[PDB]
Amino acid sequence: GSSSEPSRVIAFHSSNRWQLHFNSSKQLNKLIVVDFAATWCGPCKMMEPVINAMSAKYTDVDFVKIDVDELSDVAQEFGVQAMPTFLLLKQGKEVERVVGAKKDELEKKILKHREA
Repeated sequence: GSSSEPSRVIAFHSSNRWQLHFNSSKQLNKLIVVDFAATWCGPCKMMEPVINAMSAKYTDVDFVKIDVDELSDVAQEFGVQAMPTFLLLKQGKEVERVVGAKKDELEKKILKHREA
């Protein structure tokens, strides 16, 4: 665990801990960005400063990080087939998805759903 820039990203390392966070979020009118990553994935690692900066800017959005090997059950539930995959959730439903290290597409999709 080390930091080179500010961040508001929360990593979940157990399926139970994710499921409880997800259940609490189901009832909230709040956007969640789920970053499905792998420790070995180059583009994931390149995006980390970009996502950290995004999470420090869009402080009204919840940013979550899930490893697809550690939580393979969660990744398979959402059909993740390549990394990084950013899943945008609101009130328990997927509203957008980004597949790949695509900063501008992600930012556009967040702004579309960050407010009512």
